[PDB]
Amino acid sequence: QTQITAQEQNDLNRASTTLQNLQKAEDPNADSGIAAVSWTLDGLNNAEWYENIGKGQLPVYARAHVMLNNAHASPGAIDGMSGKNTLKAIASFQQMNGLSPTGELTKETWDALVAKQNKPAFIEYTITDADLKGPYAQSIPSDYALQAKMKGLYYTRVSEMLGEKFHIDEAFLKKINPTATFKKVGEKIIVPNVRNDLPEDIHLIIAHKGAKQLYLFNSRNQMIASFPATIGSTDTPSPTGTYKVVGVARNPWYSYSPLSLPPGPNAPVGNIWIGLSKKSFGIHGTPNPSLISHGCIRLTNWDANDLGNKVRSGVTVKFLE
Repeated sequence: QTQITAQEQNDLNRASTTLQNLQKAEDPNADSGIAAVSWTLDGLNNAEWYENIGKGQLPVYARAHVMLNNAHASPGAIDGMSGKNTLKAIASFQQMNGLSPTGELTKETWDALVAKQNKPAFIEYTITDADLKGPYAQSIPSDYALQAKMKGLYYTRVSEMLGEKFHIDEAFLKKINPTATFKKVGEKIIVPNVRNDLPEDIHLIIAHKGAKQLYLFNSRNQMIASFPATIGSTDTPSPTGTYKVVGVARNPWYSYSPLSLPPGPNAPVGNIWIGLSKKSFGIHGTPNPSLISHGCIRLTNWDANDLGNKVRSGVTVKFLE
């Protein structure tokens, strides 16, 4: 119930050194890491690498985003903009593919990115009756009492549900669909052509707090998947112990609150147990950005669910500063 074969420890030590090096290789100055044209379906899908791309929100970065997400280096919410999440997702893809994990969006990197892709980055999608029906909720108040009386903390609007469905940021979805009302069945929109299907080889999971990223490795020490992550809380470091994944609970209910050996002096604990407060950690999702720890791990709702399908109860999880 608290075991840890040396192999495990070793396997984790091995992995965390790949990561510590990976971070040493990142280029903080890469244009793809800093925050600051045709946004059609054809323009998006035929975006082209070119010199001096720079920072900002460009069709080229949005094509990269989809392509990363499909190569298991998830960039998070698709944005088309440069920024930190973008940097670490290219870095992850370079590492998994034998190119220097710098995070810079080189041509060499880009060319490889497109080569793992047979499919177009974006596709045409038809808003349906199921989409318009929800169930929805008119608001999610922030007070827990108010939230508590609802039937469910549903999605609040149609474009919210569809953005989480195609891993795209909501404003970005609207930007690239400027005539969409999201109130008509049969409406046609442009969406990410995303399917991140992870391997069944998930062996160990590292939450790397410095990089703000969750990394997945297999038994051959190859890093096979990555996600942006907000790990624990600021102002307290992350747990130094090692944990195993016990269960996947989907659509959970939240809870808020403000052998057997006899006793004696020769028991394995002796005759007294001063009990310390227990902590309870999970890898979980996030709600709408407007809404909102030490050792909780926060991903986007769709990344945690992609993880939730493939991970087997048993894999070992560690933190790394």
